[PDB]
Amino acid sequence: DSTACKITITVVLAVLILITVAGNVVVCLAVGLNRRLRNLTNCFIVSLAITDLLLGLLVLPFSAIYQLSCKWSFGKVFCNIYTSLDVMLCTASILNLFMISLDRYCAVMDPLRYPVLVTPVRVAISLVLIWVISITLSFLSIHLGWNSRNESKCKVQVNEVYGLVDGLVTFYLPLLIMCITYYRIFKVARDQAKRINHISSWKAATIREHKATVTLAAVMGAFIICWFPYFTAFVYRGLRGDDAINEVLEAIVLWLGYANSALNPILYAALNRDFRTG
Amino acid sequence: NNTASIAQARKLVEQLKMEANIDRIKVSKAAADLMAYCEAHAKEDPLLTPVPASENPFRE
Amino acid sequence: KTEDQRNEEKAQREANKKIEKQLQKDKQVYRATHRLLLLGAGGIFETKFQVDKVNFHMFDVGGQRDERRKWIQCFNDVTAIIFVVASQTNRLQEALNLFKSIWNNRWLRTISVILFLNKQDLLAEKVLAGKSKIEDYFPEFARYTTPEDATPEPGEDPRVTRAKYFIRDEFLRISTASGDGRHYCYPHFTCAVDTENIRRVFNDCRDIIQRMHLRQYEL
Amino acid sequence: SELDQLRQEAEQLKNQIRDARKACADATLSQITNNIDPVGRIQMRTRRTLRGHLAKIYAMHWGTDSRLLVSASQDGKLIIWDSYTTNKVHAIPLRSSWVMTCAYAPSGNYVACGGLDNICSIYNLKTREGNVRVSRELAGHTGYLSCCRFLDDNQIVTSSGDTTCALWDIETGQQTTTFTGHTGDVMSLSLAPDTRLFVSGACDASAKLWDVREGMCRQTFTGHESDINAICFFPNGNAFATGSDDATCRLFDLRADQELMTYSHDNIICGITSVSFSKSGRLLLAGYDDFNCNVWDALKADRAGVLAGHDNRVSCLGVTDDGMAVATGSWDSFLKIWN
Amino acid sequence: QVQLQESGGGLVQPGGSLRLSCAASGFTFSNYKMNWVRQAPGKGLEWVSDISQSGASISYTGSVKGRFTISRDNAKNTLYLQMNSLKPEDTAVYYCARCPAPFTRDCFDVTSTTYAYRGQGTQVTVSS
Ligand SMILES: NCCc1c[nH]cn1
Repeated sequence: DSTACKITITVVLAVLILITVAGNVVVCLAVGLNRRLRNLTNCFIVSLAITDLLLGLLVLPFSAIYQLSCKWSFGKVFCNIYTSLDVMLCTASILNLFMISLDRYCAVMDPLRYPVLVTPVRVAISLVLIWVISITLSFLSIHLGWNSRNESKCKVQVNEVYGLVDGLVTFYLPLLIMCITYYRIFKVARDQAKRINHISSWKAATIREHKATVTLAAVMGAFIICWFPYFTAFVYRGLRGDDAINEVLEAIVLWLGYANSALNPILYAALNRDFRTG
Repeated sequence: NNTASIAQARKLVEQLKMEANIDRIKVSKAAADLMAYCEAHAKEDPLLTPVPASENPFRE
Repeated sequence: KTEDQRNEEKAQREANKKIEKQLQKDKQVYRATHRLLLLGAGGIFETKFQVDKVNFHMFDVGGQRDERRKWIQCFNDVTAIIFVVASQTNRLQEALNLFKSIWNNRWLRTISVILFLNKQDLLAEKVLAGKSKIEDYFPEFARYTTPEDATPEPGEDPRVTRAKYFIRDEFLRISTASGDGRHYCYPHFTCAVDTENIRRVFNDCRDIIQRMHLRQYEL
Repeated sequence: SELDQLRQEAEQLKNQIRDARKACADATLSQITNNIDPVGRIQMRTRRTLRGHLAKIYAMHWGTDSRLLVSASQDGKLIIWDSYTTNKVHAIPLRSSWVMTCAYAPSGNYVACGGLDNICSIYNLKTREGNVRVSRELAGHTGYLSCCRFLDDNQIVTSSGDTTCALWDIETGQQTTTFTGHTGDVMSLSLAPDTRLFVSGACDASAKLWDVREGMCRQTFTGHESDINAICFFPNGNAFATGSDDATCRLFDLRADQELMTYSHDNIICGITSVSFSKSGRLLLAGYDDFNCNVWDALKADRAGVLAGHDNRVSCLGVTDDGMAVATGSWDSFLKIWN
Repeated sequence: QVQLQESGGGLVQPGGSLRLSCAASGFTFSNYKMNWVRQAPGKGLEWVSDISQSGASISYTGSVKGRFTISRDNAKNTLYLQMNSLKPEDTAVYYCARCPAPFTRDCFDVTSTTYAYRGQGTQVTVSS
């Protein structure tokens, strides 16, 4: 078809890889040259920092070619590993957001006993459980396949029983709790906005009461708007036959979820007042 | 107070005959002494002139 | 190089390992404790008291002289400063000037202050008997009206209750028109009756930490 | 009145001292020294970094072997390091968590400390049992302790914020001489190359020359506009250097009655709070409150280097006895040894 | 070498005005913030008024407000105080202070039993 239409994709695809590599490197370098940032309450961001650099430099460019190309052109053996890496990296990545979410709930609503509950002994046992479940659900499923048990294209597979458990133990259960925990933070920071403005009666309020609402909306909005349509379609494909969604939508839907990565460094490391430091 | 004024006067008069009895030394007489000390004890300070990187106990 | 020399390096490493083990043990008890300063003014005792899990550790400075420009820099890392506004000449103004110096200090510009206007026996009964307290010292007390949110519990001449809210606003004018929201002030009234004031300190240190976390997350 | 008569006499005595001191001033140190070739630019870099303190550090001291070292932090622990190879030899808990000074013994058997305690403690490093005990406690000052230095294995000099210095006897435990005359808190002291004279600066913008054998002030010096933080005798016994909290340093001459040179710049605004000398005596290292140190040239009064690498206020500074390394401390709890 | 000296004053009727002058030398007058401190006939020491480095910020105790004014002139190194309508309670010894550090906004020692940077006062009495 039109060469210009193919050029459209080439520029858009290239910049997305460029943004993903650039964002994760600068975060990693600032903490890598550890001045004073190094502390207990940053292992959750650093671990998340190097979980999309691998995504953006080991699995992302390969998927770019296949879209542009009309074939695979790498082999069956590589086809059996590529579809495994990109299920595993996403699983571990989407579970770092859950742990960061629970971290702030403990810091705000129980401040005095914070450095008696979150200890380096407990932090390590949490990351291990994150990668342990990621390996089991991705690598040791394709071989010993419940995946694709139901049934020249290499797209991951779903067989109506793997869809329900991957779609509940990865996205639907963490989203339900994450909405409950972030709700009480909004209701407790908003109370401490009328309190401050009522301290004085001969001055002007400088609170900007619509502040928690804007910040929380972006953090929760991106998570919902990027990883949600996918899993929905993922379950919908699994429950019915493999020929249910027109193959002009699944391609766009799949690329939506990866873009969430390129937004993680700005959201979780630029609105925090420890990395900016003026 | 009376004690403070008497005590202050006693120190000042003692310094006048004693502290200002050693002022015969002048900048030319005293300043020149500092140069003599620095010039003689010159090639013994590792901080001033760099020392070989072999005998330095802290490099390696 | 020699038999004794080999044991020398091994001996030092063993001793270092034992030292570093108990340093990690002491790091946890230092992190879990909150420190306070009892600046009661307007014998160097340190008392460790504990409410439930929370251990506190305050210091009282009673042996020094009246020149604080040098030893007040040692309390840079404390959680809060408890200033007891308690005992003729001007006594409210002398305490009023001391507050402003602490509030604007270069090394203490990130520390909150807890106010205890103690000596509740200081009242407006002296207005009509003997010498009045607020008579000539503050000429602006005449044209002042009580806030609409005043809540006299047992109540008394509104005159006493009206005078109470005049003093509170005087400290708030200094503490508001200043640097940004990195520290606040927590005024309170203590009728000099019992030790249920530990509760106020427990409930005020909880807001100090809570608002600190909401600032780095932009909330 | 009778009191007024005494005051008028003091003015006359002040003028005669000024006239004699002004009369002898014939030349300036700059004129004589403006023939010597300037030293080259000096650059250093850290060699050893020491970690293990939990809070800001307030004091340190080198031993008389250029290898061992002691430190004190606002946490309640003293740690003894080995400079050549990063190790710990001791770690002693303290009964009070607010200390302000520490010292070393010429022989290498005792260590002292002080603070808002107002009392000085001495610890016995060489015990046949193995542990570290407390030998004696010295009580009697009415203010916070600032400085203390060992003169003899049985004598030690201390200064406090009650505007008084003293000389103690370790055995008996009572003062043997008391010095009076400052009208402000004494902040630092330094011993002479021998053990017969020492100096002291206080918050009155003044310094004095004392005598252990007989208590009295031989010479009173004036110059700095504000309070004085640090002081250090020159390696000759005929001069010293001082640093005040108005962004200035000065070099007074003990041989005669007056000051010689000043070390000032317009850009610098913060305080000093740290001063020292090199072995030859032609290199002045002075700390500063803007998280950095400088290097000067005492015979030329021209800056010749910097020391960057501390991210919080510099508190202490020391130079090795033989002259091989420079140790620096700060409120970031990261002792760094430079070369 | 730091020294401060005050001049002016005398006996006045219960009503009128006076003026006070202080001369300073030694340090740099531009970089420091001054004060006016008064004693009492046997009643502690209390603060009266203070100015800033430039004639922009002022303050008053409150007991004497709308009657006293303070002015600074950084050309002859002189600090002034002009009075107005004094009462019988306005009789004491007046001093002049100076904050410990040059480039600061907070003073922790202007008033004390002993001050190293305060002059020797002058006596004024309002008799009848
Ligand atoms: N890379 C496809 C996204 C995904 C996650 N889990 C399963 N599929």
